[PDB]
Amino acid sequence: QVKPYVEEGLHPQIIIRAFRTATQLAVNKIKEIAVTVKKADKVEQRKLLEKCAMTALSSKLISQQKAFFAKMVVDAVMMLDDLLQLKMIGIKKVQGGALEDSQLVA
Amino acid sequence: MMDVDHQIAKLMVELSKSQDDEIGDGTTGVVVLAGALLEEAEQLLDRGIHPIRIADGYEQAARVAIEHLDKISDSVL
Amino acid sequence: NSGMNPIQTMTEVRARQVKEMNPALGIDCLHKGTNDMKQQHVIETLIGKKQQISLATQMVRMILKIDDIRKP
Amino acid sequence: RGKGAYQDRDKPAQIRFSNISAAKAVADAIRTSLGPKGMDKMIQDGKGDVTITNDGATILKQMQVLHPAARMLVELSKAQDIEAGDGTTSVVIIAGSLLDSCTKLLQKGIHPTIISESFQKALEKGIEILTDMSRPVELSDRETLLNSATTSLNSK
Amino acid sequence: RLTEYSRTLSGMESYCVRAFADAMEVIPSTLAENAGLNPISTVTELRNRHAQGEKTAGINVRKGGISNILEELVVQPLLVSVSALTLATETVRSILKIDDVVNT
Amino acid sequence: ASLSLAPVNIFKAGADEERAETARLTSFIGAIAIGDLVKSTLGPKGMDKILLSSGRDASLMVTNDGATILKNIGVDNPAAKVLVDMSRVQDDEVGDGTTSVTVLAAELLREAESLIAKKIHPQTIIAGWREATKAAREALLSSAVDHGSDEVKFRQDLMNIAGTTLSSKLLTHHKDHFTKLAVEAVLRLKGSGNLEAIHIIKKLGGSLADSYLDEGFLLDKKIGVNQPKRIENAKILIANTGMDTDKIKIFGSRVRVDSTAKVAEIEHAEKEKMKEKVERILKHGINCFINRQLIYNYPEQLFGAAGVMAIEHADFAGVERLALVTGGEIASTFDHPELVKLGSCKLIEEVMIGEDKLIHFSGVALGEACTIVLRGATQQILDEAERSLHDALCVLAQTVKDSRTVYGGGCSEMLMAHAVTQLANRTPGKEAVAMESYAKALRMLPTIIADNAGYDSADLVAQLRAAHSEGNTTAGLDMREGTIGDMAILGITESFQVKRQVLLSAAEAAEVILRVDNIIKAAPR
Amino acid sequence: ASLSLAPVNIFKAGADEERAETARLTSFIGAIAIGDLVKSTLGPKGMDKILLSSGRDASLMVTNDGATILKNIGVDNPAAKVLVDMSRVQDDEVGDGTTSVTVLAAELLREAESLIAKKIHPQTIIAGWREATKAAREALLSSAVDHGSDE
Amino acid sequence: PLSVFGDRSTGETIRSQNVMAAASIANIVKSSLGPVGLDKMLVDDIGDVTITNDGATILKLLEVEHPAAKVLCEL
Ligand SMILES: Nc1ncnc2c1ncn2[C@@H]1O[C@H](COP(=O)(O)OP(=O)(O)O)[C@@H](O)[C@H]1O
Ligand SMILES: Nc1ncnc2c1ncn2[C@@H]1O[C@H](COP(=O)(O)OP(=O)(O)O)[C@@H](O)[C@H]1O
Ligand SMILES: Nc1ncnc2c1ncn2[C@@H]1O[C@H](COP(=O)(O)OP(=O)(O)O)[C@@H](O)[C@H]1O
Ligand SMILES: [Mg+2]
Ligand SMILES: [Mg+2]
Ligand SMILES: [Mg+2]
Ligand SMILES: [Mg+2]
Repeated sequence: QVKPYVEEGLHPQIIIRAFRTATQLAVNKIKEIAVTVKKADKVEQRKLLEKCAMTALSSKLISQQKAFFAKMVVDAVMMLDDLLQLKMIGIKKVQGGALEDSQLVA
Repeated sequence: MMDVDHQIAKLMVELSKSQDDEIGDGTTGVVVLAGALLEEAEQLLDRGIHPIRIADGYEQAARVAIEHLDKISDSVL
Repeated sequence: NSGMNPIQTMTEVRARQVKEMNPALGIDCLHKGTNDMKQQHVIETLIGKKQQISLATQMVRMILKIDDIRKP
Repeated sequence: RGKGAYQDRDKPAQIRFSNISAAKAVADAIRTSLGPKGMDKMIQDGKGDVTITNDGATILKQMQVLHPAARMLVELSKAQDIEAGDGTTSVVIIAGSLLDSCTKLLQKGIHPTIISESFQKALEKGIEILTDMSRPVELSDRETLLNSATTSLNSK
Repeated sequence: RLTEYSRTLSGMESYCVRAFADAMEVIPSTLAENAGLNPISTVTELRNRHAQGEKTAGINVRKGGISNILEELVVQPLLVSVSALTLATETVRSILKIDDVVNT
Repeated sequence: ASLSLAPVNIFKAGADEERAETARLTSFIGAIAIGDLVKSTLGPKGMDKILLSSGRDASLMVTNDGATILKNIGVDNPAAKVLVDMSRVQDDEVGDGTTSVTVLAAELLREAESLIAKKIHPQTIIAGWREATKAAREALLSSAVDHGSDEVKFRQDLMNIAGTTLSSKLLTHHKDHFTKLAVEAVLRLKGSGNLEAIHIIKKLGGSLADSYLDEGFLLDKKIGVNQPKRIENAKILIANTGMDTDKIKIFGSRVRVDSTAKVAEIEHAEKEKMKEKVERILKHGINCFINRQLIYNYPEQLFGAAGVMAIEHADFAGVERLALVTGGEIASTFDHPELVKLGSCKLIEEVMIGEDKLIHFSGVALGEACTIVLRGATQQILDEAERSLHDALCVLAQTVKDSRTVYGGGCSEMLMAHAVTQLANRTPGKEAVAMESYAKALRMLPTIIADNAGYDSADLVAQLRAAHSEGNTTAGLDMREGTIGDMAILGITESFQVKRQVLLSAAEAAEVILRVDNIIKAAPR
Repeated sequence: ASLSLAPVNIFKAGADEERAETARLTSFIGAIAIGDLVKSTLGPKGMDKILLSSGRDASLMVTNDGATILKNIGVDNPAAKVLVDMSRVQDDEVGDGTTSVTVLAAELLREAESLIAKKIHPQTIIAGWREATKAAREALLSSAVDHGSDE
Repeated sequence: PLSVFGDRSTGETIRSQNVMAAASIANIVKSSLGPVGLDKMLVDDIGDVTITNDGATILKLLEVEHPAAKVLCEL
């Protein structure tokens, strides 16, 4: 978008300042209009996590089982204790079997 | 034992190995079925259908077929 | 593979399967004289067929999702 | 009748499939140059000569194709250009699609002679249908002539 | 019409004529393509309109849809479609009668 | 000891030799390869080949003709060269039977290989084959039926023969139309065998069924600038004169004067001589003038002023065909108008075929010369149609020369094989085995014909053999469904000359190849 | 389409596959060549061969044994490898019969080639051969004579 | 599939390539426009020197092998 203005000889410092101002405004707007629920409801929190996981999953080859894998991921993260260490979630890959054959071990 | 260089051929080989590991039989039927599915998807693509739509339809039909197999199955002692 | 005409045999078997409720009618590969696989005792595990269909569908989806190749 | 005659060779099938694939590739090549919304191709030969064209016969003749089925399709486009002068892209697309269907027909286990006679029957029926759909025209009507010329030029 | 004719036929001839009709369906699909229209929906709508009796229904690119095209003044002489069909059929029949390639 | 396996070497570098077993192996391998290649293009249900040239031209050719297939292949096996030349000579002698003769020779050599493996001296095989060839020859000769006396039956025989010849080729799609066309074209020759009098013009575009035999004649030449494009009741004069800067043939002559006025006078004299020649030509009272050579501008305008068509540069074939079709005489002197016959035709005009313009002669006087317009969708289709039509015309002309006919569809081969078997059953020694192998090859021919159609060849051939043993001498393969039937009723007939030539040439080539026990190759160049 | 006769190349450099005609032809040629080589050393009037090793030692070995002839040759045709291994196993199981088994297998494969040329499905050939083998084995067993009692 | 003895480019690739070629030709002579434009000095690999501001001359002296750029040069 700024390439045409660069071709006209506009000073890059002006473009940098404009980007900084626009980004600050956009981040403030995102923080302002983001929807948050101040209830700390377990059911609502679980549903929010499941929906966020499904949205993060509905672009990959496992998107057909996105509800299944979102439920698994939410369960795993919730049962993680306090630091949410990634090394505390084992990922074992075994050849053969359908995607629905995948399981989460308690 | 087939010396292939194409990556999709390697995917076919891995599919056969997966069928062998999980079941042990039917390692030839999977390859023929996959080839038939891709052959049909070719003529579907030629008519301007997004490949993701083809994959979704295949998944739906596979669910239907698996349910039908469970329905018409028989038990042995 | 058995030398029979594929389309004619498959069409006739499918028509017989529709006409009479008998999902056991298949291809008489050994030319035993009957199309009923139950008397011919041609038995396959349900797990095997389900795995076949599942794996084939998943691999086909994975191949359909690829739209770029960057070999050296 | 039982087992029937065993197909010893299977090389004729390979040759036939290869011919069909070549024709289908040619059609898919000249597939985007069809209709009022088609776009021109650009061909640079072994010399420095450069051609920008939408004419199917010109596109096919300009690029060397090296495959016997593709060369026969080029000759087909030339013949259509001689007899008609337009539809050179459409005839090649039709031939490619016909052979693409022949692939599945042969794979079903149909001899490539039942296919030919059935295609002849279909062609005769289609000629009857097209003749039924046609409308008489006399050269005294300038509007029809202008509409035909404009339709011909719509894709260039 | 050729699909109907195949329905009137029997045996492998019916399958071959069905394949012929499906192959003929390519040109409307290609016309729907290259124009931004959805090929599947456009072809299905054309087939439905023609089954309803609209012999002149065709792909309309000015309005981005399907409508009568005689009012769009899109006409061509008969000895274009007839010639193309005849020549394509002859070429396909010639190619089908080939089973070997010899290098001279 | 042998030349190659000797402690001292007697050969130039690159020159080798092959002793008995090795030479026989190479010869049999080459012959079997040739036979396997040419077959599968045999019979009504045969397929065509693609001859993709690897040369600079990279010419593409699609054909069912065995002779053309064998011609355009790079052959290095000498026995394969023998078979190729046999096929070429077969084509030169008669128009058909090339694939049949090649396949028969290959099958004979395969049987010879089996017999040699069975420890039989090749001379014994050759003697047995000579006896079997004789027996089959009298069998076929006694089988022949002649219909030349009856005009309607002879015409029906010609129709059947042309249909049978065209059954294998690409013209089988419109067999009826093309058979009628070929029969009419041959019958217009009035018994003359010159196939050069029949011109096949290939014009791209249009369906193969659009091909037609013109009722008059067609010429691919042009007309002068100021000359009529259409005349009625033409009086054609066909000539071979120069009329192009016509020089007096005294090569040592030259013009040597002392003034340019004299040069101008000599030039006017030359033009006056040309004008006098044109006047002498016109004294014949003609409308259309056809010259073999070029016609320059001055005679062109002289003809135009007189309202005379002047077709130029019609080659020797052109003037010969025009003389045949119109009855004119090819003249080169015009001092005796009364002694030169002028061709006549009802109408001359220009027709529009494809995108080209041709001169059309209508209502010709004699008509003993034909032009056939071939329309097709590809160049390969046109070339193959021309080859098939040439085969049909050759066979029809041969049948006109000799009207004896034999039944096709393998009936003749079954009859020959039955006669050979009958001879072999009353002959002692291994020559009986050789004759049985001869019969086996003769039966293998229609076996290949049946295999090409996907039929039960073994069962059909067994049925045919049983029928011929019983006494049914006209039994043959019914290719419509896959049974055996009466060839006389079903109208499958062939020329006796073609079958006799096929049998004799195949036997000859098999005999000459079998006689070889050593192949010596010189150093290649 | 075929795995090798397709526009896309699915093989590494040097990989090769041989379809129906080529596979059957190579198998038949290899088997028949092996049978022809080992025969003529059969029966009381059989002759002996010379085996010249091409190695450093260039070991010389004249022999009539079929198994030793087939063992010390450079075989690259896979069907010929099958026949060589069959002859070796026959030698291991019993001392004699190494040449006879190879010749019999070669003749069987030659007849199979003829039958395939006659348009007979190889499964039919195999079924007929299995029945024939059962019948022949039964006849041979019925014809056996035992003399182990009398010294 | 096509088996054409040559290279093929289709879609956004060829369009962007043509745009790049035209843009390169424009950028060659964009600096010689208007009163504050400056001339160029062309050396013809045998020592011949051509100093010019005319666009046509600059485009004729340059040797170009991309056909869209050739189109602009002939323009
Ligand atoms: N204005 C238009 N609206 C819809 N279709 C059109 C229009 N103009 C042309 N066509 C169609 O486009 C098709 C392709 O024609 P064209 O692109 O000129 O190549 P060709 O004439 O060689 O087929 C024709 O069959 C015609 O029916
Ligand atoms: N309609 C038919 N019915 C049965 N046999 C036929 C028929 N037409 C041709 N044949 C057989 O096909 C054989 C080969 O003919 P063809 O391939 O046309 O020429 P060539 O003799 O050069 O091979 C002939 O011997 C003939 O007997
Ligand atoms: N004196 C003999 N008379 C007839 N046949 C014999 C005689 N000796 C051996 N044979 C036959 O020769 C065949 C081949 O045996 P041989 O050549 O010794 O080697 P191998 O047993 O390894 O094939 C045997 O089947 C046997 O029947
Ligand atoms: Mg199994
Ligand atoms: Mg047009
Ligand atoms: Mg013939
Ligand atoms: Mg022994």
